Amino acid sequence: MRECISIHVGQAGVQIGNACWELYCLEHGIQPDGQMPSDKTDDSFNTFFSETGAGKHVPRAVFVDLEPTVIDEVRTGTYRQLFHPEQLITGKEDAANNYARGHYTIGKEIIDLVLDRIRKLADQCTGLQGFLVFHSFGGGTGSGFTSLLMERLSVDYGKKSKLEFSIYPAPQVSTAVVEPYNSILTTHTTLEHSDCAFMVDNEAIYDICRRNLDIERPTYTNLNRLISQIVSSITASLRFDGALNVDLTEFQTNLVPYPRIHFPLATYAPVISAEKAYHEQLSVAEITNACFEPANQMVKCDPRHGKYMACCLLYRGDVVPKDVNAAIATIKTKRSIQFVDWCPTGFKVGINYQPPTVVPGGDLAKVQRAVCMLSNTTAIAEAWARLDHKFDLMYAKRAFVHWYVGEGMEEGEFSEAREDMAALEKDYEEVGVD
Amino acid sequence: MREIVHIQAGQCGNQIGAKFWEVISDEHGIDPTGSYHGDSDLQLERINVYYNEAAGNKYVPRAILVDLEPGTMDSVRSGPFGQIFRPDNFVFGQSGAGNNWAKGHYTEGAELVDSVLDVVRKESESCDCLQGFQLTHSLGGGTGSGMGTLLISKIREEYPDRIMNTFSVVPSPKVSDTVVEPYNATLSVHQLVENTDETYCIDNEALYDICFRTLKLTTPTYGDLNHLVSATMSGVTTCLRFPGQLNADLRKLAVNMVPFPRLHFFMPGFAPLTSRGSQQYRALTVPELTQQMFDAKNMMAACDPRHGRYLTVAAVFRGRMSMKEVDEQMLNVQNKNSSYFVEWIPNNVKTAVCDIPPRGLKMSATFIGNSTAIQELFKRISEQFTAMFRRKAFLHWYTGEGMDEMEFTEAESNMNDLVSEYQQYQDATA
Ligand SMILES: Nc1nc2c(ncn2[C@@H]2O[C@H](COP(=O)(O)CP(=O)(O)OP(=O)(O)O)[C@@H](O)[C@H]2O)c(=O)[nH]1
Ligand SMILES: Nc1nc2c(ncn2[C@@H]2O[C@H](COP(=O)(O)OP(=O)(O)OP(=O)(O)O)[C@@H](O)[C@H]2O)c(=O)[nH]1
Repeated sequence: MRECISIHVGQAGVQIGNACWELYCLEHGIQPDGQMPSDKTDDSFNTFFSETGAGKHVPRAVFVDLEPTVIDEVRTGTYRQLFHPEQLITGKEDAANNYARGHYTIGKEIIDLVLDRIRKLADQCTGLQGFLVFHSFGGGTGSGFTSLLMERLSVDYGKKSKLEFSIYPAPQVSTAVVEPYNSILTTHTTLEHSDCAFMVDNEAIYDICRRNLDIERPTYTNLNRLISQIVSSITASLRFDGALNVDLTEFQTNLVPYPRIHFPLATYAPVISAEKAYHEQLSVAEITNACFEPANQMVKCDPRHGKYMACCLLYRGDVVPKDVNAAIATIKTKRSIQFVDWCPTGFKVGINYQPPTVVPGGDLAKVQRAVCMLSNTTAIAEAWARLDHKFDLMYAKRAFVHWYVGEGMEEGEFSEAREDMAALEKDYEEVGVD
Repeated sequence: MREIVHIQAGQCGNQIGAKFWEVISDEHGIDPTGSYHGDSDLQLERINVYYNEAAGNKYVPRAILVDLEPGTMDSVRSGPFGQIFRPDNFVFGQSGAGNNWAKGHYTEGAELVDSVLDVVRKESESCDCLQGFQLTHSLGGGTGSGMGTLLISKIREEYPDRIMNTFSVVPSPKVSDTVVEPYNATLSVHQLVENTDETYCIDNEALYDICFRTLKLTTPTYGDLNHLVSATMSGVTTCLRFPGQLNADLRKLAVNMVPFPRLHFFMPGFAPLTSRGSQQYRALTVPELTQQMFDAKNMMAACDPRHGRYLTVAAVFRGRMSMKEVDEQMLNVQNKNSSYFVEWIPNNVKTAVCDIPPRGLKMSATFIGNSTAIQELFKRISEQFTAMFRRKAFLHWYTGEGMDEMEFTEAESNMNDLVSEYQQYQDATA
């Protein structure tokens, strides 16, 4: 019933998938072998996990990557038996920070196996609902292979919803200087196929881990643990029997008012480090006010310049509806938040009575109540402006264009990608005026 | 993109590659027989990138040594790690061009290309996945330069899908006053720019002058120059020899570093400067080494990066680095000298970390930067070629092989066009 499949393309995608699946199996009482300890007899988690005859619940996910390092690190890691060998895919040739290699030269000889794995996974899924995609914009594989897979899946299924949790590159954790090319190209290619995508700015998350978690250096592990917490908070309503159930179709209906504007901005609160011997629990109104400052979102942008096309709230923890509505009413009094006249009111209520668990050993601290604020605002226009400004500075001298040229594609593709991003920015400023 | 194969040519190239592999085995805990004898598992994490697993957990270099003069064979078995290289990789000639590019590229080249191609195919289909090719050779030496250029051409027409790194040795008048040096150097750099992806210009002029001015070596022999080149070429290869998030493969190196196909020569930088006879140097702090990269003496190119402008730069740190302090220091260095960094390539300054430090010291850092500043190196090679060419002298040896001067003219024209490309990219701005 409403089964979903999560796809993890690239190193970033597979690592975030490992982290989020670890958190999921922790939360739903799923021990690493896959069996239910005195819990086989909520059925909401059956959408994400497939139960076999033996009783183990293998996740309905696939791990694909073009280098064999992280894949067999997962294979040799703590979860040998959690994932069957078929949803693990390797490759002797990597895109090597090249969208063109991961889209034309190297992608084509693996997408066939990828489609075979997806079909095999969906065979046991009666009520197919949608596709979850995890990848990285900066990475060559996570851009090219993701775009090619998105095109192939649109060709095959089509009307089925497709969700992207894509890593937005940041200079602090950057790996290639050619990342703006790959990011712009992949978001241009997947724009008409990604029904809704969640942009996670690694600079914002880096700063969150530096400050909120009081870490001298947010390594890849802490960043992944935090982003897995964010993704779990977002998708709990789909994986739990919430009162106001929201699914991928409802995600498109609510957080995506315009088909070309499908980048909701997420903001989950609170974030308290494991130390200090006390979390200093914040009230419902306190956490509600804590999800609106420009230092808590998933993308480094100022919401004041942005306009709220649609905003949704998802409380997940020890919360009561009365206090939730009181906090919403108090927030509505703020003039700092404004809704487009076309939208009736940018607010929604999502309540999950189940307490939010925290992954053991993580720097995060257990909190009784929590909430993630999902809003679609034109604040992301600032991030997109930074990205295409980098693209324009980068393309003014045809730097590194020959690497893309050698893999078939030419400067023309750069031309329509740049003009498509330009049209996207005029779409932003068009919907930004009432 | 999993295994690297090393290609060795020329007496200079043979010696530097042999003792480089000596150093690599020493810092990977590999005994002179081939068995692992280290302590940390990081050494064996990606040991297969250079070595090939043999019987009894032995590790053998994937290095193919070629040289017409058999003296290098006795020289390479004379030192340590002489027997680790398999004899089949010791395919050597008999004649010896002796500072003549054409003699070592036409006459005896055909007699060796077949065997070397056969053996390199042997490990190519004996390897799981070929990263690419790396070459250590001398541009001035006729035998080494000719054989290396022929290998480059044959492999490029045979393996166009694989990267081709070259650790070329630029001849210098101070180390050797051979008259025919500019001609072979120009022809070899033409063949390089036609069919290479990464090239580290290991010029001996910089080596000699920094040995004289810093290491106080009045007469630096081959040993000291080989010491510095082995240090820098191990420092650059730390990216490929240990796990890391930056510059995992040769293709990643090319993607991150070189923006233009005809602009791929590299400036090898590494700090500090340690001599063979000195080992009790103090532990230099991170700021000292970060501001040590700007110095021309610490640069292993006979250059001055102040003259040019940095396009892209890669830095890897080895030691007990304070990683946050490393990032803050590199950001401050980039901000303080933004004039030399191209503003039209955002975030072109990258840094990397390596837990294992080179043996002998603890504090070290390499600075592999791509800058147009080698434009003055090409000026010096151009002036050498013109001063030795405007009288149209010494061409009779080359014309005796049947080739005319038209190749010289076209090579000079392409090199001048490359210099013009350097100037145009340097003067470009947003
Ligand atoms: N940095 C170094 N430069 C060297 C070394 N040996 C020679 N050279 C320099 O390279 C140039 C000589 O070129 P080669 O030694 O490679 C002559 P080649 O090997 O091609 O033929 P044969 O030695 O006759 O077999 C000259 O400028 C030398 O000063 C060395 O061990 N290190
Ligand atoms: N948030 C987050 N971002 C990551 C993670 N790993 C990589 N990234 C981002 O991904 C970018 C590079 O992409 P890769 O991780 O190399 O993934 P890829 O596209 O498959 O490229 P290859 O792994 O080399 O094949 C980096 O600049 C990082 O910003 C991660 O674990 N978490």
